[PDB]
Amino acid sequence: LTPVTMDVNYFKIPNNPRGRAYDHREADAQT
Amino acid sequence: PILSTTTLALMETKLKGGAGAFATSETHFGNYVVGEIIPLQQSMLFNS
Amino acid sequence: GAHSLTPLSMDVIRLGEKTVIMENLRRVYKNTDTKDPLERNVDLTFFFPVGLYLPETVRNALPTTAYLLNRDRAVQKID
Amino acid sequence: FEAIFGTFCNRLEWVYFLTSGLAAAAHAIKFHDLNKLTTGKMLFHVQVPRVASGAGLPTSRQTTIMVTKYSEKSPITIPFELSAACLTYLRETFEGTILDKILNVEAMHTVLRALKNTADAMERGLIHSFLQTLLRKAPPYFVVQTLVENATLARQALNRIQRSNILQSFKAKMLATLFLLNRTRDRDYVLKFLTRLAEAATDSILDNPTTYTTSSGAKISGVMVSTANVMQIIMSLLSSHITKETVSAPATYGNFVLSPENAVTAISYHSILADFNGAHSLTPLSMDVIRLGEKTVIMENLRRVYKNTDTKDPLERNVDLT
Amino acid sequence: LAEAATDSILDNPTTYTTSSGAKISGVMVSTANVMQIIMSLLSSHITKE
Amino acid sequence: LDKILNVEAMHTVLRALKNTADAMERGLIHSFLQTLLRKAPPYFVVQTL
Amino acid sequence: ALRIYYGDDPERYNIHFEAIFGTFCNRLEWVYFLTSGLAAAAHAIKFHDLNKLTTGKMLFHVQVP
Repeated sequence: LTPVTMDVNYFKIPNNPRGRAYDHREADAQT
Repeated sequence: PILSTTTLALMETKLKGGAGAFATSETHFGNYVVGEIIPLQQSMLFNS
Repeated sequence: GAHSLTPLSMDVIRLGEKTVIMENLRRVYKNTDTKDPLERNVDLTFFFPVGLYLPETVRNALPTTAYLLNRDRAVQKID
Repeated sequence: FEAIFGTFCNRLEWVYFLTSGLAAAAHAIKFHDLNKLTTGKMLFHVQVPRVASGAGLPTSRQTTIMVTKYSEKSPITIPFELSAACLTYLRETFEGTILDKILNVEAMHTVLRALKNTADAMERGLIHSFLQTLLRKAPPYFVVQTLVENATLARQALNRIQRSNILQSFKAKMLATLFLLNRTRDRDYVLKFLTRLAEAATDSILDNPTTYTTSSGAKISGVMVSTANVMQIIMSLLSSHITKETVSAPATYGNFVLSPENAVTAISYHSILADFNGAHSLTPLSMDVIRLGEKTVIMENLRRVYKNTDTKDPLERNVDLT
Repeated sequence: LAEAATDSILDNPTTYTTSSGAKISGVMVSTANVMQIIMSLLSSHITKE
Repeated sequence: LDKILNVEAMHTVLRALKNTADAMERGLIHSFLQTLLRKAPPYFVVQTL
Repeated sequence: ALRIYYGDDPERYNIHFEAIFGTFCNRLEWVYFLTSGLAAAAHAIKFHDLNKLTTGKMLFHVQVP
């Protein structure tokens, strides 16, 4: 299950199915 | 100058797109891209 | 002595009615810790702007980020 | 005569290890027994050249570093059956009649075919073990490429972000050439990528230049093996470089030498006690050599050794992409 | 590149000759990567005399 | 055993002599390449000349 | 070889090979300057001593057609 507001920009480039590359308090430097 | 882009959509249409697109600089309504004047990026990514 | 010759083997290119010998300096500079002077290190500088304006019913959009390329070919993000 | 038919029993395609193209990456020596072979290590005294182009910098090195390389053993076996009722016809030398002679020569053909079968399957097992040992030594291409690209900036301190940039750089290098030969069909790009394969390796320590030479003065600088499909595509794709020369493989195996330093070990050990009182011959054959950026690599197809056997070729893996 | 240079003053034509009657008119050196690319790019002109 | 240590010392001094006489030639090619690099302008410079 | 490696007297001592390995010391790839391809841009001359070589100049009388 995924949100409908997630960008298609994430799906064009090869990345994880989690969305994260457990602490999500640090931001992402790749995306 | 280098390949500068505001949104990721123009990025992944200019990088997935083809060859020789690196010298074109398209301006949208509010979005804009500029390309590198010499082919430095696609001489490195295509030749590996 | 000054007018005596010997043959050997070498690879010659023919380049517009000229014959130039190509030569690879790998076999002399291999496995030694003396850096080959034929491999320099240039220092090119780039520049890139972020957040411009374009002069002149869906409006246009003003940018605030800038996405660049990478040595590892990933999309960068400067804002 | 009731009705005649025709029956025929083929003799299989023979193959020796030295006559194969794979033996241009080997230095095989026929020893006798490995009980006296104690250790896995073997010391290699290797020089390093030093260029003296600095008046202010003397190098001041001994330049005779020794290296230690450990061996690994791998036995190769085959069960070999033989009917003893035919063996009594040979080890007892029957001289009865013409029918005794016919059963004698038939038993001779039987034991000769069995001997050729086992002595030829032994060589195919030897090429299998050599290919397995060589596959357990080669990294993927992006790994050795990221090793040689990050040679000058190697580990001086613990830096996890450096290792992360390393990870993403060989990730990009891996996603560049996952299946490169399937992807493109232009000759120049696969020639450039094959040249960047050929210049990615390093030299070996001891290699005689007089063995494995072409008809001209070009020493063979490696070997390339592949399966049937890929090598057939490469043969039909780059025929401007593929030609068929006469390479100079060794005539027989090398024979081992004994060093003259155990002589002065044995005399020094006698002094403690009470009182004292082929390798340079060659043969030609036919092989197909590519010229790849002033390098000559032998292409070799392993189909003729792995055909019709139920031993899966280790060169055809099964990746699992998601 | 090759026509950009000039001749040298004293040069014996009898030395540095090929198997045919073509005098060698210079030399080119490079590293491993560039010369390997040039060798695998222009093999219609690269031969071994 | 005196002869064996003799021929081993001969191989030692011969290997050392070959090492120094061959590194001298590599240093000579290094100095010649350096002297030739200190003479060549870039291509656009001689082209604009 | 029998008296050499195994010994003089077979009684009260023997010389027993413990375990043998192989050791090899390579000789490096030799290179001379004249045999290199770079020497086609040189006019190298073996002199003896450069004490009598005074000046850095050398006059070249050259014609022009």
